Amino acid sequence: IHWPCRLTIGSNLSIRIAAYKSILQERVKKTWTVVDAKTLKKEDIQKETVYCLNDDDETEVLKEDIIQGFRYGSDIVPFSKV
Amino acid sequence: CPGESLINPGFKSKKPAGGVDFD
Amino acid sequence: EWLSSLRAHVVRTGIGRARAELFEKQIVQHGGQLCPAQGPGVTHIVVDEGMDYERALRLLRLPQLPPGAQLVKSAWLSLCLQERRLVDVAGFSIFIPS
Amino acid sequence: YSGRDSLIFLVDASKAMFESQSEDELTPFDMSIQCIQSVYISKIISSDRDLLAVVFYGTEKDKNSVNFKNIYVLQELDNPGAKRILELDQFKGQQGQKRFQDMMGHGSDYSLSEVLWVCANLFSDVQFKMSHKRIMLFTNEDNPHGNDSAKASRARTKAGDLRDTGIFLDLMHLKKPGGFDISLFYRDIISLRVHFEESSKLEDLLRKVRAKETRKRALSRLKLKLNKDIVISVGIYNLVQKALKPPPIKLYRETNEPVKTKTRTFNTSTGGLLLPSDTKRSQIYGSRQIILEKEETEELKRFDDPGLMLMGFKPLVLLKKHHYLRPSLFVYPEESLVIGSSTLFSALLIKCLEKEVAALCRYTPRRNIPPYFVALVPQEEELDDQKIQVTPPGFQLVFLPFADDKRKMPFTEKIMATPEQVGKMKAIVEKLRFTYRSDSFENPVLQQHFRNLEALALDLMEPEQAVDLTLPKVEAMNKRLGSLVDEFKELVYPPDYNPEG
Amino acid sequence: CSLLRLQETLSAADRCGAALAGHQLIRGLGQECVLSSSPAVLALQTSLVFSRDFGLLVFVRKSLNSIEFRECREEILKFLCIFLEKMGQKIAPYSVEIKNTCTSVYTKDRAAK
DNA sequence: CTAATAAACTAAAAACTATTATTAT
DNA sequence: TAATAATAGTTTTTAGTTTATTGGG
Repeated sequence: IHWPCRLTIGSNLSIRIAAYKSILQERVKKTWTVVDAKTLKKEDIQKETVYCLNDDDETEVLKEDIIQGFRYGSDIVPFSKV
Repeated sequence: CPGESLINPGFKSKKPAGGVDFD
Repeated sequence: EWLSSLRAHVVRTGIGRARAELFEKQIVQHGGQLCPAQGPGVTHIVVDEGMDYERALRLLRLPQLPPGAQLVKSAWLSLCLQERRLVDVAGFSIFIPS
Repeated sequence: YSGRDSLIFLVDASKAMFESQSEDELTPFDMSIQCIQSVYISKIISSDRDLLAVVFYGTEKDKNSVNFKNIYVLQELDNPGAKRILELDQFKGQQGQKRFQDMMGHGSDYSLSEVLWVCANLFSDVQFKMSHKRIMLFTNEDNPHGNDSAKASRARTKAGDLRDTGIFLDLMHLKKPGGFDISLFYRDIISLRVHFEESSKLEDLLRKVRAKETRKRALSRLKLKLNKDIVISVGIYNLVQKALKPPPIKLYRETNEPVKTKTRTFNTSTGGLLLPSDTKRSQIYGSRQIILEKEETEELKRFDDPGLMLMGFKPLVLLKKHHYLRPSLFVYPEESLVIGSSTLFSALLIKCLEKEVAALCRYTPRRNIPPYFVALVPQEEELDDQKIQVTPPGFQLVFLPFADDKRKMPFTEKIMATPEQVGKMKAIVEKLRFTYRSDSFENPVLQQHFRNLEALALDLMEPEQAVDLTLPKVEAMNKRLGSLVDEFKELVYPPDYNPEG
Repeated sequence: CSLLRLQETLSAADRCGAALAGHQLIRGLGQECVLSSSPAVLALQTSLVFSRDFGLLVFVRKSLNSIEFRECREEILKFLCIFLEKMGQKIAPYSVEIKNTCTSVYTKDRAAK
């Protein structure tokens, strides 16, 4: 695919352009999946991720009751996403 | 030492980003 | 429909939500109809591996264990799931202090 | 290497720093407070790994283990934190200095020897790998203890003691209506103009600095082989690394503690927990999918041991410079395992610079990784006006594409234009020429990320505006050119064709 | 003997932060270890209930992320190792509570470390 | 009538200390 | 009879997915 756009010079000068990726380190589209040693299918396999309050004796944490944060100074400041 | 970051030893001083100055 | 003889209860605590709903749909499909633990008619209680009797009591707000309800782990029911017929709860019963 | 760093800040408690010759001007106390907050936040952004402290003296109260009078520490040597920033912030302003004078003492006599002693003591109270010394001070008086010459003698004695114990100090000019007049008591007890003014290096402190400046660290310890047995100690570095936003720190809703992550796989039909051994790599090509395990997948990925084997020599002009794949790397000679490798490095760089030929070399960065072909681009050592290097010596690392990496392009022909137009925009570019410098273009988007971050951290009244430099000042160029753009439009474009569709 | 005073001080030595308190803790623990390392016939009996109360204290209080408590944790695990190796099988009453405390330590917030 | 893809995202491995068992007698 | 040599434990890149984000037909 290409990039159809417009060159910009100041405000009064512009040229429509179609940029193309000349050289790219191509990567295979296909990646290895995970299958059972016996079922040999992804259907039996069910990976999941668990979040729980490690401090308060592994108390389960809702996937919507979870917030990001950032280490500001010698501390992590609470901070949301939206 | 001149030319070095007074706030950071072992590192040079950095002049603020200026952008452009046409001739 | 070999599980239609099971009126058990599933606990969200200690059980993954996807795991919990998978167990729910599996037991409903095979005829097993769930009932509340604090209510009667509980054949088994689906809890995690490391559940404690008093911890379960304070989790479900039960002063005493429900009648006929066995504090069994998910391993036994999963087992019965792959070989399609029931197994005894031996090796899956959590001790109840008096 | 050099480990943690310590920066210590000293301000006398006296009414001189609470007052100014012009009340429009800041008080020395208030300007020092705002400057120290600025450098604190700059260090938090930049190199928060190090250690900082806050300590006062000359007050009506003292806080220190030594119990020296009027010597009041405020923050000990610790990595800076937002609570420290705010607890030093409320004392800024007129009301801040008023509440400071209220709850905190201000204006008394003391000794410089005792404050030096306690600051050295608290510096010693750190059990970290120290890197450098920085003990800042702030005073508008050059003779604070000339009343007692014995106090001056013991002060210079303790200064000699610190400089013997590998401690380094520094002095900041504060505004003096009579002139600060250095060398009256300094330039001999410490390690020019009398400086009625104060700005000597504070202006470098007030300007916002936002970076990470990764310390001196080797990218990889690598062993180079020429044919089969020539062993060379080489060290790979990078002069550039892509700067990224710090990762989000996932944490709880209410308590906001960082929740740990548990990841597991369990059966669907069985419902029971799966095992890592049961995991098998699978891909579906055609009708018959492929069953595989991971370990042999990286074994297939495993080709050769890490190392750089010389694949020959090619002049620098033969390679087409537009062929790049990655930020270029930079190698430096080493003498850690192999002794004398630097002699070889010098000889080869001299010979290749004489012969202006690159050195093609097969590249293997890490074990069980696919090898690659790189050419060695020599680099000289260039000094500045003060003979400080601006171009490091050694070798650049260029990356050559494979056949498949070159994407096919749609056919393009050669089209000629009038040389009149060529000279026209030659004049245009000559109108708007300048010289590129690498220290003037940052990512203002990351800067705005940080800006919002301190805005939320310190509850700043406004989200600090990112001073973007990527936007052109279109009005200036349009003013400079004006009637040349439409001249181009008439010369080249038909006078009925808009550039838009 | 003095181990009562020492346990009282250690229970009183974790009020503030001031990780020098942890240094006092580790030095102290060294002294109680060597004092009870070689009892004759008697001090072991008091040392058993001292271990009881100390395990209680480290379970209920030394249950946080402070490294001044972490170093105490490793040193007292080694210390209990050498006492139980010396004391043999005579700590049967404390076995199940030691197991509960040790399982808690594995499930402790130190699991991030 | 169905896409590379930029950014986000987690994973994985090296580098630099980093004391800590470890033989000799 | 009692030493010193391997030697893990934090940052920090970086590949490895993943995604949610367009117009393609």
